[PDB]
Amino acid sequence: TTYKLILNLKQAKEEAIKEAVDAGIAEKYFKLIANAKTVEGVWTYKDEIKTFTVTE
Repeated sequence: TTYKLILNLKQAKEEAIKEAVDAGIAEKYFKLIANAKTVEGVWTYKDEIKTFTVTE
């Protein structure tokens, strides 16, 4: 399914999307860019709409 990511650090917010039934696959990408763009924070994911979010 079309997943949605939102990375938070302070002000600017980054986005990411991944279409796949294997939720674990999206987090891999979400963490792929979250690690490439972001650094580290509180990782969370919603099942109601398949959306990953991080807060620093």
